[PDB]
Amino acid sequence: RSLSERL
Amino acid sequence: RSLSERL
Amino acid sequence: GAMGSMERASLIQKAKLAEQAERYEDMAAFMKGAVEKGEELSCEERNLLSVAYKNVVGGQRAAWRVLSSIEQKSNEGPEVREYREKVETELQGVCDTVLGLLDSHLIKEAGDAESRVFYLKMKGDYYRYLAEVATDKKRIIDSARSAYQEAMDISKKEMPPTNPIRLGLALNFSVFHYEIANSPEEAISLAKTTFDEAMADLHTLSEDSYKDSTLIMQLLRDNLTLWT
Amino acid sequence: GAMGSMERASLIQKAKLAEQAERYEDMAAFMKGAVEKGEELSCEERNLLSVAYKNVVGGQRAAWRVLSSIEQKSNEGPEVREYREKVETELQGVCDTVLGLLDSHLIKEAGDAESRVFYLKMKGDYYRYLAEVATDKKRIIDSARSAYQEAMDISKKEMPPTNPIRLGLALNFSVFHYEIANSPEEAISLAKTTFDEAMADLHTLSEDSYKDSTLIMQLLRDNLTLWT
Ligand SMILES: COc1ccc(C(=O)NCCN)c2cc(C(=N)N)sc12
Ligand SMILES: COc1ccc(C(=O)NCCN)c2cc(C(=N)N)sc12
Ligand SMILES: [Ca+2]
Ligand SMILES: [Ca+2]
Ligand SMILES: [Ca+2]
Ligand SMILES: [Ca+2]
Ligand SMILES: [Cl-]
Ligand SMILES: [Cl-]
Ligand SMILES: [Cl-]
Ligand SMILES: [Cl-]
Ligand SMILES: [Cl-]
Ligand SMILES: [Cl-]
Ligand SMILES: [Mg+2]
Ligand SMILES: [Mg+2]
Repeated sequence: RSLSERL
Repeated sequence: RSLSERL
Repeated sequence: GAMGSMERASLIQKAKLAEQAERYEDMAAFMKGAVEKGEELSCEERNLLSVAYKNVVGGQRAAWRVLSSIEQKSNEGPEVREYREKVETELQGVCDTVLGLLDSHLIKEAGDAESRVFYLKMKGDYYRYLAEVATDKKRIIDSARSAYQEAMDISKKEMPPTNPIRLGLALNFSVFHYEIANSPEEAISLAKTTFDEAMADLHTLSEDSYKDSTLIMQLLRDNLTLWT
Repeated sequence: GAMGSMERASLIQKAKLAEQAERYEDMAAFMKGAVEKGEELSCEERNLLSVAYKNVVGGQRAAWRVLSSIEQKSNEGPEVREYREKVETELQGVCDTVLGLLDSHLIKEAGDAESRVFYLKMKGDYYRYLAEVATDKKRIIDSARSAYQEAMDISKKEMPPTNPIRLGLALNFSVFHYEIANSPEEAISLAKTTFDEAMADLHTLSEDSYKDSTLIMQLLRDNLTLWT
């Protein structure tokens, strides 16, 4: 799955 | 810390 | 609000403790209480809000994923559907709460680009989470798209290409294009243009800013590697 | 009970789904509902109960640990103490719920060694968790010790030395001696004697039983390595 902005 | 019975 | 009894500062202090303790539900309730005090949030306080709810919703998305996959294999008793629906309903409740906070009244009081882009990106993120689960779905997708687009226009006018909020916004908007909107080519084009413009702007950054920006640019590159 | 509306079998099925989804609070509530149906638990069902609450209480212990350490550094505002107290109160509530289930009425209906030793070990474990947090503490320790001792006497009469329940019981009883009862020599002696007697009994086991027993014996050895 595509990678999101991380925290 | 001491090791417990695992699940 | 449930946190009406506690000082604003004590809610923020306890939010940071809950983060250290990895108690992200507590953290979210604390930051929800801080928001409901009615004052705007500092940059640090905004990220605490995001970190808290992103962890809560993240566990919900991961669980919904497992159950939905189990449900779909059993379609190739009512228990799997019932419990998947329970987690789903619980996920939608968290998203509605966040969108509620943004709509009452964080966004309308956010005047600086840094804060306004942050809240509008967040609004796009949580409509995207609702979209992952919807079937209604067209309207939720449009709401996500609208919030993302508004945030993009402001960041392009008001932020340098290496701004972490602008990069994270572009990253998440491209994930929306690829995973939700069935626009993989739009996703790829946005990731490339975002990466390239930031590359050209790195020469302006300090050592620490350089690290912060390149860390997020790597995610853009990772996606492009998976997408092409 | 909150789960009075759902079939026993549906509660167990959803407990396994919650485990797959890593939703251990849901899992605990489901297994609590299954217990409250009033029927005894199968071996599988007992382990689902244990897995569910052990994960819930495990997250609470980890958080209490972080906050208590922060609290003690600040003693070498009231927020740290207040939130540590909240997590602590929440941890004690979970332990009381489990002990409540064991006392009403799992233990008194457990006639087989396999089930009775399991529930009495569990009772010792959750008084031990209360003890970690108590200051009252002497009585909680005695209750833990009493439950562990009763379970040990039965396992020695009724189980082979390599029985995983007997090994896990002995392991946890030795942790109690070392971490709670300030009896490190008793802890070491119990781990050695437990390990050695199981070693002599391995020749009786199948390939799969051999793996199950040696996996737990390794924990005994790891502790002995840390303790000596
Ligand atoms: C990039 O996002 C952040 C920016 C700044 C801070 C921060 O400490 N600011 C101090 C006053 N400006 C922060 C703290 C986080 C946390 N507790 N997980 S995230 C995050
Ligand atoms: C050693 O403990 C166990 C023994 C047996 C089972 C099991 O499947 N039994 C099927 C009928 N006897 C089990 C399942 C667990 C889980 N769902 N985490 S633990 C655990
Ligand atoms: Ca309110
Ligand atoms: Ca193409
Ligand atoms: Ca009841
Ligand atoms: Ca000695
Ligand atoms: Cl109110
Ligand atoms: Cl409330
Ligand atoms: Cl309200
Ligand atoms: Cl009742
Ligand atoms: Cl209840
Ligand atoms: Cl009740
Ligand atoms: Mg005040
Ligand atoms: Mg029935």
